[PDB]
Amino acid sequence: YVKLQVAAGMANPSPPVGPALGQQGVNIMEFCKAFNAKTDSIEKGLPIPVVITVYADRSFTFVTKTPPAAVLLKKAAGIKSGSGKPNKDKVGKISRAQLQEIAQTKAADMTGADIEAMTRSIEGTARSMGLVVE
Amino acid sequence: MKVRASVKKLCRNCKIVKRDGVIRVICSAEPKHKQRQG
Amino acid sequence: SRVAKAPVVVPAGVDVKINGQVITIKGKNGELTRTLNDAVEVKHADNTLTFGPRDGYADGWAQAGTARALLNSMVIGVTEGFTKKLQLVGVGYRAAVKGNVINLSLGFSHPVDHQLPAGITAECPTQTEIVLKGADKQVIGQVAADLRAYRRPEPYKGKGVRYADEVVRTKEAKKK
Amino acid sequence: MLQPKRTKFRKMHKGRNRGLAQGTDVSFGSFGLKAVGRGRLTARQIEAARRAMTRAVKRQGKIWIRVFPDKPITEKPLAVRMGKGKGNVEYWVALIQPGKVLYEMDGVPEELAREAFKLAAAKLPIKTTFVTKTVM
Amino acid sequence: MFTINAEVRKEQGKGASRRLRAANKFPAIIYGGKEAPLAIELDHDKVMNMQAKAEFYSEVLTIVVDGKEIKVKAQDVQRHPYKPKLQHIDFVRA
RNA sequence: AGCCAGGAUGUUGGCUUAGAAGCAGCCAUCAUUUAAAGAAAGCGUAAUAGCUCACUGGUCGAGUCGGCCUGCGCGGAAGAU
RNA sequence: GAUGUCGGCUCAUCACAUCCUGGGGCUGAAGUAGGUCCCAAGGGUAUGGCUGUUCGCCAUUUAAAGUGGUACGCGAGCUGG
Ligand SMILES: [Mg+2]
Ligand SMILES: [Mg+2]
Ligand SMILES: [Mg+2]
Ligand SMILES: [Mg+2]
Ligand SMILES: [Mg+2]
Ligand SMILES: [Mg+2]
Ligand SMILES: [Mg+2]
Ligand SMILES: [Mg+2]
Ligand SMILES: [Zn+2]
Repeated sequence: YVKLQVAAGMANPSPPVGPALGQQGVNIMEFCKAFNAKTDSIEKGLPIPVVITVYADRSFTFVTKTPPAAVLLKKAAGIKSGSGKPNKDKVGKISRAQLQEIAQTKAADMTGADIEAMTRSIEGTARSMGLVVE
Repeated sequence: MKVRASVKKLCRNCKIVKRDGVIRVICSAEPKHKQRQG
Repeated sequence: SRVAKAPVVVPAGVDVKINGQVITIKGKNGELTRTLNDAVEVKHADNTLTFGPRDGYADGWAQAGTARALLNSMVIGVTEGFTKKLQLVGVGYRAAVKGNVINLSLGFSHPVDHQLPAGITAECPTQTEIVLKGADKQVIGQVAADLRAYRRPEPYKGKGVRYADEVVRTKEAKKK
Repeated sequence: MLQPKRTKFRKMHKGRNRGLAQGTDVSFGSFGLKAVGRGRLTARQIEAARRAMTRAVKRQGKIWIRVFPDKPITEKPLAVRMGKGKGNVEYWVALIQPGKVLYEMDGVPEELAREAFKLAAAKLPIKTTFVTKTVM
Repeated sequence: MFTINAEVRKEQGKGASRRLRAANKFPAIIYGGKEAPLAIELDHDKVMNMQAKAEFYSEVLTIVVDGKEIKVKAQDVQRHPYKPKLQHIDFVRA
């Protein structure tokens, strides 16, 4: 069993996705044709990392995952790199709105009593990259 | 084991014991930690 | 202390005999004897045995916790058995029993043929499995230790004689 | 390595080291290192204990040294006979009496301070003890 | 809270004071007001444990000698040079 | 102190690298549902898997823990007819 | 009112802080061979070239060519460089 953070659009390039789960024993070209039946739906390049409940010899059926938060932050900042240590340099402080438009992402699949609480965890990665609120 | 005048617990799993008038350290996790006072 | 102050309960079918310090217990597995230290009053007062110190002996309670554990192992030992297993690891390692002898083959030029004591019995469901049975707890760890001593498990591959209890820590050889 | 900038005289009599100390209370910090024993503390010893202090604590708090090696010690070099004048100054010692606070520290918790002084104390030739500030 | 149960010193000075500290008592003195000074010997560990607290050297304290409850403040304290012991206390009345 | 159970949500936190996933190092070092969980203790993995403490509890029924003051002892302690 | 001093030779003897052999723990000990420490003084422990040499360098050996004490062991035993 070998895992790597696999592309949704590309299947069987040899370094990054060949070992990914086409070499686990999952059908990569029916994961990433069935998952790509699901990432024919998904936005242009969200690595939405599912949990694999799979078999060895060409059979499969997958459970699914919620799309990321870390990949979706850097859009309106105008940058595609990162700091060595945030809270000294920031990548342009962004709105609640985009941190709340990323809070649209992990809402449908949590168990809270009062749903306001999870706006804190979305900003355990915010200060940890520089995305502090006004 | 290592034999020295000063014998000490080097980890939690170490244990002091006196066996024939000799302070020793036994460790279940690291044989490097075995010590005899001497 | 807590060990001594918990009484030794004897179940049905174990005849006990207190001749002062010298004390023996009889069972289906067989007679077992002990000669306790002078600092231990041992008493029949029930269908149990009780352990406490004899005034005039500083050790005292220490011996009584010892004595308690011993008889408990004896009382258990005569009714039910003590059984230590030993698993052999090694491509060409194997064991066989001939009656009161275990003929071990452990990668030696000579053959290892270990002789058992009076009340220990060894079987082998597998070429690489020894299974002792005996009333005494001390003799069966002494025998299992001796058998373990011929080929004590080496760390790298875990090759040798191991107790099946034994968990062996494996290390990797010096790089390059 | 501490040493007087200037001294009135080059060489001092051997003297004696009797009595209890002055500078017996912690005066500048919260915690201190107090001598129990008696004996000379050389400048090299004081610097080594100080080096070990300031590293057990990393840029944390403040450290004071309450002793100063102001006494010059002499040695005749190897293969010189007795006499022919007093020897040459080789090192500087502070005379220590039982009770002398040797170093003081604040700005760190106690527990780090117990550990800092334990390492420093290993460098010194005198029994020591941890001590705390006292009110009135 | 601090109620020190004290006795009166029958002999004074160095020999007598050392004889006390060898017996887990230490000398002390009460002064102030216009009453004459009063030399007391205290039990060491009793006073030792109480002066560990902070409100021993700031609040009013009371010393009982011959039954009489004498109120005081702690004024000066002679500590041992290199031990957690006590040589002498000055108590001022208040 | 013995003896049963869990270690999760963002998430492979970010950087780097051929890959760094709690566990190379580096900065954020806060959340989260909750009875609980250090952005993770060393092991371990090429790296993840895995391993398990911290973590909070249940059943168990009398003392237990670890610092200070000291007393007497222990080690530290090898030499030549 | 004398205790002959370097090295060699002959003969040695003790100590062990052990060079080999023996027994062992840790190893960044796969094996072979090592490293380090612990126990052990029973026995064993070079020939030559150069130099008065001790020593040392070099050549070639050996399982190893141990370290020290004995008036830097030994000239009423030899030598006398
Ligand atoms: Mg006098
Ligand atoms: Mg030896
Ligand atoms: Mg013999
Ligand atoms: Mg030669
Ligand atoms: Mg010799
Ligand atoms: Mg000589
Ligand atoms: Mg002679
Ligand atoms: Mg000549
Ligand atoms: Zn250990």
